[PDB]
Amino acid sequence: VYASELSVMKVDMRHLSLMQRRFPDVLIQARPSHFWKAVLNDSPEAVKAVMNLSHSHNFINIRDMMRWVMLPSLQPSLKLALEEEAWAAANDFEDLMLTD
Amino acid sequence: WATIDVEYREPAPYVHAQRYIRYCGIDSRELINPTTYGIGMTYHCYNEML
Amino acid sequence: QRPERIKTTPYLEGDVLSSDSGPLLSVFALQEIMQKVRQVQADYM
Amino acid sequence: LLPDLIAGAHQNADPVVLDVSWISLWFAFNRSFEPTHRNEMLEVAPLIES
Amino acid sequence: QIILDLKIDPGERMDPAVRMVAGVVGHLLFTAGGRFTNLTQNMARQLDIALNDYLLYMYNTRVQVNYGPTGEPLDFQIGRNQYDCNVFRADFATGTGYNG
Amino acid sequence: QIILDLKIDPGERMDPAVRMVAGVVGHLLFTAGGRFTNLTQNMARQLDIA
Amino acid sequence: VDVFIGACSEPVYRIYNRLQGYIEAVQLQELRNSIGWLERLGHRKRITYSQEVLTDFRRQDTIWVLALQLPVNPQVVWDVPRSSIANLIMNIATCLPTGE
Repeated sequence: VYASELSVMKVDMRHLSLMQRRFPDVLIQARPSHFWKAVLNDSPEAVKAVMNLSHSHNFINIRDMMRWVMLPSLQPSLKLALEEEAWAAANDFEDLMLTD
Repeated sequence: WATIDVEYREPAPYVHAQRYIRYCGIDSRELINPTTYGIGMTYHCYNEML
Repeated sequence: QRPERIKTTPYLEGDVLSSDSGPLLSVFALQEIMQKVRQVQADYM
Repeated sequence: LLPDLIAGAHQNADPVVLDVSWISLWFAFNRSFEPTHRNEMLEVAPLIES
Repeated sequence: QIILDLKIDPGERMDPAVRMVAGVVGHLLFTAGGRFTNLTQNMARQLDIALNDYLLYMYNTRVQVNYGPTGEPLDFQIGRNQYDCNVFRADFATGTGYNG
Repeated sequence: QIILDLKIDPGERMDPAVRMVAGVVGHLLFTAGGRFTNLTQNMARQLDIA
Repeated sequence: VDVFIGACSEPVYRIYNRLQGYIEAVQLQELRNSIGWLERLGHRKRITYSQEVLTDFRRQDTIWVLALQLPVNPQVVWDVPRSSIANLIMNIATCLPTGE
């Protein structure tokens, strides 16, 4: 369960890290910590508690976050495969009913 | 001192930790009887201390 | 009267622990088959 | 029956599986089943089958 | 037509020696291959593990044990005459180690 | 026709002084080879260790 | 099974097709792999795992759903930045026994 949740968070952040380049007019004042905090807010409490067991006295920043994000290991599960497919299906934001 | 503490024997369920710990050269593949175990065993450091 | 049951030495003499038969065992086997499926479908969705 | 079980193939006569405990094996090793009377329905079975 | 398996009850509390004795008893009580079988492959595996545990538990003076390279149960030689215990591991094709 | 062996109750524990005294005494009480024996080989091994 | 032709929107149909593929993969490989790894783990750590759910007489007419797979990739757990102390705490909390 722990590995599956970690993989889901990694996939979400991988896909969210390109929106500023995709849409400079919306995210002109955005920083990586913004979507880091968003993904943290959309995550279960227990996984965050497990990471905070160590992150409460070892300082990390967004460089560590990105390096962990682009590491290739993932734990396959039903929810991970469906989340990846859902991200693949939202490649065009006309499917999200957003346009300029 | 002059003993083998770490050993690799067969593949483990978790592939990232294949080591076996052998304190004083004892193998842990057998269930022991505390009343009669260790009656004739020894190792290098204890013998040298004696 | 069956020669298979004639005993000449006390080696094969023992106490009677219990008894059992066919009409009991058929019902017992059916019950043991059905109870397993009932419990399995009760434990999981 | 047995090659189908080893190969994990489909069986039209799938065996029934029953679960027992450890001490029941010891209890069964120390018993013997000795028939005393024949079944009451032995003489009338073939008519039923027909 | 009827084959056996192992029932598991976590609420049961029994002496450890019962399983070790049943490991010996099951080998003499059941047929496990060649032409037919009285039991499933999982129960054969459990009985082999129980026999392995029974043979290696020496409450009297110890004897020489020479393990093999493979990690399977009963992969060792035992005693001063070096009896090979590999023959008591189940193999449903030949029926070795059981009544057949 | 009758031979001896050693036993320990599961509630009992081993005593060093008793072991040494028994190891000394057993070699004088018992016959363990030649023409006949009074005891099993395991008992002789244990007395030798003691 | 029954196969027919119907109507569905494309983003929903992609998710449905991925889920069907995952179910078929579970039917083919994943259940067997999980059971085998579980029995190897129990063999090493002296745990007897149950297999009662797969042995009732309706088993040949059953489609199994398994939301989580085994074994777990340890690199997924050990890729979290500076997580040695958290992993040690979790190991202590999950595996350490009590005694006298």
